[PDB]
Amino acid sequence: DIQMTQTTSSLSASLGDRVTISCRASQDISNYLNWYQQKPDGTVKLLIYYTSRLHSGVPSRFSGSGSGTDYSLTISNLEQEDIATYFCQQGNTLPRTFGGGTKLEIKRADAAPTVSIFPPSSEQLTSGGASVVCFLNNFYPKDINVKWKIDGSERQNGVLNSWTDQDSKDSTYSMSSTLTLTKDEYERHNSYTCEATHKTSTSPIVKSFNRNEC
Amino acid sequence: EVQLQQSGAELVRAGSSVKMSCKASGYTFTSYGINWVKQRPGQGLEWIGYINPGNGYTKYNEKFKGKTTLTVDKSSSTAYMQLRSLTSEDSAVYFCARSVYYGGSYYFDYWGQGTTLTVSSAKTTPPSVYPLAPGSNSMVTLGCLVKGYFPEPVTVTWNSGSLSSGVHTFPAVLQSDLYTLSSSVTVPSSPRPSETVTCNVAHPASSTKVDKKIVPRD
Repeated sequence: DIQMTQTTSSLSASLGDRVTISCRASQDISNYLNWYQQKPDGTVKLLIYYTSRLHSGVPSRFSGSGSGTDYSLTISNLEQEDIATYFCQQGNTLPRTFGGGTKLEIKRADAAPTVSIFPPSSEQLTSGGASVVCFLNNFYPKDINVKWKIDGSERQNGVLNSWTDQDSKDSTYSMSSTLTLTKDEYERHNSYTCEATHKTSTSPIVKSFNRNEC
Repeated sequence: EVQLQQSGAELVRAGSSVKMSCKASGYTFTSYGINWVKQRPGQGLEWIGYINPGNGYTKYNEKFKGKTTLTVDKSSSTAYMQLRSLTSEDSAVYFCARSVYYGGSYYFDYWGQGTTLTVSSAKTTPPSVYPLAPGSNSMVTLGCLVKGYFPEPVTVTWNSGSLSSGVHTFPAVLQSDLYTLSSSVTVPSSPRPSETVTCNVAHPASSTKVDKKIVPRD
């Protein structure tokens, strides 16, 4: 049908800034675009309609333009409540399609994660399970790549990650990583490594332990 | 004030079917169309389809038709959506919204709180709280592993809440058809193991509450 593309998943800015998210149509919408705002608590509102330009009860800082294939929402002066996810939507041709959405996020100095490893707990091992966990706390920006190593190599299976939204006091992200094995498998190997690669340096932050040394 | 309250969240075995509610108030229910958008954590809002309450006329988006059926109740001014032959693919949050005209084409000006749908065959089952302690320098990080529980949610606090800052409770993730989550608290080294640092995980569905203490060693 009519694709809807927002080149940017996440957009950074500071309060007081003039923020512009963009949205591109696979074809000519002849000005039938609308803007939706979804706040973290999941609720969605209507900010603008009809090729942008049109409001609803929304504050003046909210502006909007475009035509044909390109269109964009501008928030002339960013305010805390404006931190949400914005989707665009072409109401020209059936079916009605949306845009991946552009989540804003506060700008913070680069930080670098605090990497921590943890061996399986006795209480778990006696169950016959064995999970090695790894926390990469309070880092920014939000892109980070973690890599597991069992006895100097491999390991992709059993690795389940979780990521937290941006913090509200400071604006850092955090990440949980768990590698699940079987007490037997776990016991067949010695060193386990959790390698955190972040743009904050070239050298991966490496934290690990050896069962033999426990 | 135009309002639209949707149904509570739902838990349903796949293959099955469900009918969720969207009740309007504060306006002529018959005068505007109802839409249904679906949202899966993998971002993006899909367009299920539209229904005009007055004529009962409907319009689906080919990818949703057949499994989906949009019906109203002009009497109690309340729109419905019935999803059939469910799968794990349509576990998401479903929104209903009001459609207005304005020159040339419609837009959605009012949404609902949405209803969360979860398609699982699991049944209420307590978690297994596992203490995360360092191995055998100013600040030290501990943790607690909550694994094997169903359904959501779980409440984790440290020392019954006395440790607010420096905590991190990651979203859950789907293990072998069961949930798992982790939480980390950071405290000066003077606090532990000098003092007690404990995690309190609460899993309502099973009416559970477990305090797991973080002791040194393994």
